[PDB]
Amino acid sequence: TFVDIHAIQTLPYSNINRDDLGSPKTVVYGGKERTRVSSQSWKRAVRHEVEARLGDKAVRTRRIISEIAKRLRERGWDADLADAGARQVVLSVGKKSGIKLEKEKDSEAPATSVLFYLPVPAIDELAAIADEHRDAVAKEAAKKTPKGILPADRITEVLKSRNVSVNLFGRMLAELPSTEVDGAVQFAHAFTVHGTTVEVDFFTAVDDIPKENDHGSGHMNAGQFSAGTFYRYANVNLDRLVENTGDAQTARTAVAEFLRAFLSTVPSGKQNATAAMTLPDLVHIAVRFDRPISFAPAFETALYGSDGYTLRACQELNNYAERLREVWPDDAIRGYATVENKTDLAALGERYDSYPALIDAMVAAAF
Amino acid sequence: TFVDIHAIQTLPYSNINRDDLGSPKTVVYGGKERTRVSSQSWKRAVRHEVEARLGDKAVRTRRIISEIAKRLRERGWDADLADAGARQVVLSVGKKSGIKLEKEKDSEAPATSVLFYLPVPAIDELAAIADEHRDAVAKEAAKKTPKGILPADRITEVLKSRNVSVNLFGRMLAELPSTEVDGAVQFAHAFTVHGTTSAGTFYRYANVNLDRLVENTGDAQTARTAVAEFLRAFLSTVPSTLPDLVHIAVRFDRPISFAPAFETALYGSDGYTLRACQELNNYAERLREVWPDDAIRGYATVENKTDLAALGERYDSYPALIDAMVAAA
Amino acid sequence: TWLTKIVPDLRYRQTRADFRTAGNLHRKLIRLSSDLGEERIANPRQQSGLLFRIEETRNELYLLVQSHSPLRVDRLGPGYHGVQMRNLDPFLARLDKGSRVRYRIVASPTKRLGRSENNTQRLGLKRGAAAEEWWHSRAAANGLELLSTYAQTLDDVRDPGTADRSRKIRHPAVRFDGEAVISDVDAVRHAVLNGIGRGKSYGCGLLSLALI
Repeated sequence: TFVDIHAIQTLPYSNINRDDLGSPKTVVYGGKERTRVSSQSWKRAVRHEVEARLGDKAVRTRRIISEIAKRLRERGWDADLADAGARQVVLSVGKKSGIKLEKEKDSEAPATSVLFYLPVPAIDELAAIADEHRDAVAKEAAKKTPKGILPADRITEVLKSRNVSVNLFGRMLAELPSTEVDGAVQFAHAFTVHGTTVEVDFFTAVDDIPKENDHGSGHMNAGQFSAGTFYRYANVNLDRLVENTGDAQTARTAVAEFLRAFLSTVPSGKQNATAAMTLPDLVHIAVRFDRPISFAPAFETALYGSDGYTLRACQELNNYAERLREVWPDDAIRGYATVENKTDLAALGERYDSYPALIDAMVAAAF
Repeated sequence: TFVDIHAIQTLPYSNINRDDLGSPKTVVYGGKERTRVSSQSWKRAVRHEVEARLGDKAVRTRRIISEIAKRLRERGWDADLADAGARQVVLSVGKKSGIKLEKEKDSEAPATSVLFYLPVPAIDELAAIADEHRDAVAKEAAKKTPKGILPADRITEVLKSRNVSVNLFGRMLAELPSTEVDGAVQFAHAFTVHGTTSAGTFYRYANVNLDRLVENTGDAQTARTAVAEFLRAFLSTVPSTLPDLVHIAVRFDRPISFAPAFETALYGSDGYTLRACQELNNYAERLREVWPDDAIRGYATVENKTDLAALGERYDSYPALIDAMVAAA
Repeated sequence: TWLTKIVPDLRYRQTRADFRTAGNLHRKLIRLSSDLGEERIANPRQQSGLLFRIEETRNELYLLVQSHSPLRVDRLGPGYHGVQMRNLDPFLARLDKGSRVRYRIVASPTKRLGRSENNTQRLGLKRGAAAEEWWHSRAAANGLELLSTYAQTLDDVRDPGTADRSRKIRHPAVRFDGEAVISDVDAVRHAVLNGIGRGKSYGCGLLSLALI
């Protein structure tokens, strides 16, 4: 009941997600440096793609007061009545003191000190419960230090509203442990299968208005770039996903769209100046009924080059999956698609023809 | 809604863009060094060509004070009235103190530490807004430390003036997040298809997100002309010859690059054009049969020897191919 | 000619010698060769004569000597005769003409002019290029190359006090690097053995090739 997905994808000379100083994130694995793409970056691209198709828009935000007030201004409330209303909706859930808010000094509504994760209809429903108590809200705004007047039970029931991204990825909320939903997809960091050094890239910004005695360069910097063949991996705990979603057909659609978004998407980090859109050169989905398993140890011994890295990495993942399969025997399902018809990958199962076909047969075969 | 373009182009024994020490920039791809041309360089040549034909002159500069003062001096203002005027136009915009400036010199007019990207009519209109308040500017110049007096609303609306190069490539301005436009064309670095440690056969790729481009420009005909001229400038221009293979594809799901096809470097002692052509073909075919999709594909070639099947229907020439693809989009 | 890699260190812990100056540096380069022949002609390029390339200057100096006389280890040197030593013939595989061979050329682009209150002087600067023209103009129709001109500073040279030993001046050196194309074998051969340019005792001149 664990849908594991492995994929070898080669990204060209780019910088997917830089560190806090420009450099690409790097691991020290098997002794050698290896540029990596953080898990949260791919998870963000994936969710934006899944929710893109499945238009649920599971917006993660802080300024919920701003949007509740915006919905109330759309529905007839005055600016001050809407703002005070939203502040009542946020202040009427937090146990013992309402939802903590960062010190607010501005003309804009305050931003909650904790990040919420909700779909758009949930915000709409909050504005609805706020609209049903117009007079009460005005009565609290009349005071100097108002308190909660809203029926915390139902608004608390609206904050617990799940979603496809909420079901898969999970939510956290310290001030409301009743709404915390547990994630069902284990997403792993993507490290190269071969040691890569970071190549500093010098670059200047030329000015369009020259002055004699100078060639006229308007700026200079140096952004750190790196290329390589990344290995990627992710697990989908079907059981907990069916628990969160509740139904099994909706769950099936969510996991199928998840796998397709996991293969399809690529982050948007400094990609405008360097197009790194690509597809995984090897895709291996396996359905395991005992425990999820990663093929990361196969890539501990870094790969030396001067040759290509796709074929060697592919056949080496094959070897490791074969020996691992014959050392931890298990009744699992295995399938793989590949963008190279040279070698024959036996241990990965039955070679499907294309990515969506593999995904269809595996999501179906998973139950 | 993604216009993808691939092209194999053999650049001769030269030095297109040198590094910070003279050497040509090099990648370490598939274990081997590969000379490369930075994306910012081709983007610069391309834009200069686009603006060349479409004479918009999307001047990227820092010394906006000097030119605003020049427009004001052409329109009758004195040297000191023009200089102080321009400084009022810049100092009345954002974040409580106007756009920050570099360490001023004792005689030369300063230059904003941030860098601007505007067309020539934008500068002209900014000087126009400065001229409508002659008395105000002169009155402020009488003080020792002047402040903003200009109507930041309209000048801020003039800084938001887009352009073909602004629409495609996008703009950024930290002190003015209201004018920040996001680019719609993803331009990739050009690396050789064979290890060289200068001549060679560079591989190039670029994407044009039609959707966002029609969003920035607004109209759809201007968008069509802008993308057509973009493609022609992408093939035509060369930094300071035509590509031996040109493949435009229109995809409705996601853009895709063929860079992984060229990861395993190609050994030579023979030619490299045919090898690169047939290998890009092979990779496009297997990739096409592994990621099935309803897309449009077209390609031109300056050699009628091979037949590239997976690349679509072989048009006769670059302008015909570009016309039929922009049309099909 | 032949090739060797060497690394000279400072004599004592107070940098009394040798890296303190350039005159002592080249002094440590000629001391290693006791026997020296010197035949001159009316203004050709000199063949006496050693050649060396400084790679890095952060570990007392990293240097590569290619010359004709055998280099001999001296005080405060490597733990052996080298770092490395071997012979090399520009005759190997003939260095076939029309075949590509990589290269690494040092230089000092200059143009001479008449200066006021002079006693004419040479000047390291000759908008839009001029050093490409200079080196490919001196670079007669033998192995043509590419021209990696730079725009920075600087190199200094002062005397340790010995007589007949150059005093204090500056000089720029351009580091061109690439892949030579051979259009004439004996011309590029003799041009590499002679050294390209004046001041062969200050690093300039040394050319090294490579295979495809």
